[PDB]
Amino acid sequence: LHKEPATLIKAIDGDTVKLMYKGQPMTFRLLLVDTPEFNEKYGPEASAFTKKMVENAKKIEVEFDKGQRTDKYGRGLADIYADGKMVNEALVRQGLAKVAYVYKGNNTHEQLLRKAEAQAKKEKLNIWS
Ligand SMILES: Cc1cn([C@H]2C[C@H](OP(=O)(O)O)[C@@H](COP(=O)(O)O)O2)c(=O)[nH]c1=O
Ligand SMILES: [Ca+2]
Repeated sequence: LHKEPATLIKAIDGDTVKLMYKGQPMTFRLLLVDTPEFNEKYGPEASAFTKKMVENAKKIEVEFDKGQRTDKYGRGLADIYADGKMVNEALVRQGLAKVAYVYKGNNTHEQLLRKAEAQAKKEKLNIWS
């Protein structure tokens, strides 16, 4: 899998970010995770966590997986990195997202994310408390 360059346009919520990718604005939905909606418990924390992570980054990178690249809403589906750190993983490690929406073809980092979710669960972090 390849890391491609992109630049923050705007933080959206826990698992969606607007980025400029190949010179075009686009909404990215984070692969393999599900954060609570802003209106739900831990929703504001997950939005704040992703925000701080994408806004503090010197470098944002987008990585597509081996299946579908855009969903039925036209959102890009990707792993997002912030100065080398995967946002998808970091959210699950902190108990602010569940592993979810696992479809074959687009699950390269599945095991990694489950592994984070187990430690979060062990620590009773956030969603698991
Ligand atoms: C993460 C992800 C979501 N989706 C779609 C399925 C869901 O459809 P429905 O909207 O029909 O339920 C929706 C969930 O996104 P959200 O969690 O952002 O709402 O996005 C994909 O198709 N592939 C993906 O990899
Ligand atoms: Ca969500």
